[PDB]
Amino acid sequence: EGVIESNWNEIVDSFDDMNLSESLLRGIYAYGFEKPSAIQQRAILPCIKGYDVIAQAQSGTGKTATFAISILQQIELDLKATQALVLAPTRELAQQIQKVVMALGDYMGASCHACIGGTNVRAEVQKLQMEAPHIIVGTPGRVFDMLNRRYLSPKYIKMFVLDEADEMLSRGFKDQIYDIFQKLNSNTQVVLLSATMPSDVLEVTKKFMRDPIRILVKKEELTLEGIRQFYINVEREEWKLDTLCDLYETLTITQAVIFINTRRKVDWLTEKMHARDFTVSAMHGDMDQKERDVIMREFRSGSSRVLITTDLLARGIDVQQVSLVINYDLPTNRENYIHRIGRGGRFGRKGVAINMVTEEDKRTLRDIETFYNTSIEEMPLNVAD
Amino acid sequence: PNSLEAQIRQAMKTGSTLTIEFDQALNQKSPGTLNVFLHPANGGVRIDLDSGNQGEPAKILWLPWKQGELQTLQPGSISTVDMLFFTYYLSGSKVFAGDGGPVWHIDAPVEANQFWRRMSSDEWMEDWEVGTDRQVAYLHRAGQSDSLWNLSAYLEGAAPSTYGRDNLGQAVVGGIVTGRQQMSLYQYATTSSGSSAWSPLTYTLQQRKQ
Repeated sequence: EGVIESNWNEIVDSFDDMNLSESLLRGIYAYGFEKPSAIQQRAILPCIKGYDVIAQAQSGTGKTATFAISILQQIELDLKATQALVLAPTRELAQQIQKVVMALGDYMGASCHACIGGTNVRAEVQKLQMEAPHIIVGTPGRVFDMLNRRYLSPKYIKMFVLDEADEMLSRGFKDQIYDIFQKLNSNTQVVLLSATMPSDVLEVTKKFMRDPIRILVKKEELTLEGIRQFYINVEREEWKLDTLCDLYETLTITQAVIFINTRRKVDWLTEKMHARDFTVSAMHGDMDQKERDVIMREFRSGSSRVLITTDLLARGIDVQQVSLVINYDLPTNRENYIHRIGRGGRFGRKGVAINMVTEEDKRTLRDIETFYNTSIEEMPLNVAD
Repeated sequence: PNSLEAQIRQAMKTGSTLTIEFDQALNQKSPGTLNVFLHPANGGVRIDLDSGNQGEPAKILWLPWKQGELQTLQPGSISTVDMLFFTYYLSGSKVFAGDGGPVWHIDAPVEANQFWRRMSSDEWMEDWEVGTDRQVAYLHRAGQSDSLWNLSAYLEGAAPSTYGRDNLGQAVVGGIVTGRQQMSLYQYATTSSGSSAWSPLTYTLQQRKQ
């Protein structure tokens, strides 16, 4: 679990010190909450006060309760109009939010509807024409539809929540989100919750928010989960090349990536593997951007079954799939190790990496597992792709 | 002569050769409509966000690639006619398209069971009933562990389309919008041989088992 990092030092560790209406407290305690989570102690207050907030939070009942409590506290109950709009990336999530919102707002007399559609895109419209719910939660496509078709009104919307933004932008709702925002009033409060914080999510906060409150959980975005890591005792450096060629005889290898610490060795190894009859593409730091574009297309096409390169750190390798990856030269630290063999994203958590260990290497780092802080078995005499 | 935007459509339609070059930076941009700048490259077109270098402004449908995940282009983004559609290079990646549905780009190592699972939370899929069917374009690199692409368990219909050979090769997938929720997808392969010509990426009829 990373570490919490706000720009808002105020912290409230009780629901009673938050100035919530009595009826809302009843709903909160009746739902089973007793003491707020790390994210609530920091986010609920700046929301009720009306400031734009960014919260890096994993999915759960506690995260949903952050914006649910905030929204309910601002609703003007006698105003029979939609005043809050929550976007979620699926029908399922949207409906769970409605459940949570209704439960808490149960004792308040707060209405909340879920733009789902499903088997009712004609039926539910008959309910929206009858009453404007206080809170609307739906998916971006479906909500944007209801706004264009005038069954929802942006007129009294003062609170706009993007839940699981990273997801929603992966599922192609960026356009629909941008379009919905263009229909809301200028002074509209934006709350954005997302577990990851990639470039296009940051870009959203920059366009929709002003001097927002950030609550982040900085943690390594690359991991070794799923990567099977191995090492070979090579004794001395000179015997690395002979070990590499023997791996090709032992293992089945479609394509591979080989990391090297210096350029002078990338060029040395590139020609030696040419001489040993290998389709090889070489890449280093001294090259331009347009040069590397070329040697990467060769590799992505199959013209090279092997890419030998150097740690880039700033630039990630444009590699999608490979039988394995070889640390012919051990990286100097945990960060560089994780750049070379760590993968991003939640799925396809699978890989193979092999590290070559000289005796000099052992001296400078006592234990490989400890030094890089990960499991690394000695390579067996079996077969693992 | 013709804006590059048009020369590309020409290649796709007739079935000529015209390689595409993408700047890795496009992958920072979420799926959707994106303003990009085309440049004449070496016997093809380069797509980046740089206006210099004899650049021609264009507005495309864009679908990036993202390590360990699926990226989806939504059907409601598909309307402006003769608009070009592009996805990042395919080098292990699968691409699945629904007729008037979304278009998914799947990272190479994502087990079919796991991406199918993710796809099915999408409204268009939840609108696709057990026992009934839809049109589906589906490309996957040739000779890749079945568990990474084979959807026989979920779909009953013509076999998928493929690119490369022996889990080696790159493919590019483009498209042209032909109405609301409709576009004609094309493709081309790059291999040690060289770069092949454009060609249709058909949508066969698939029935849903579960």
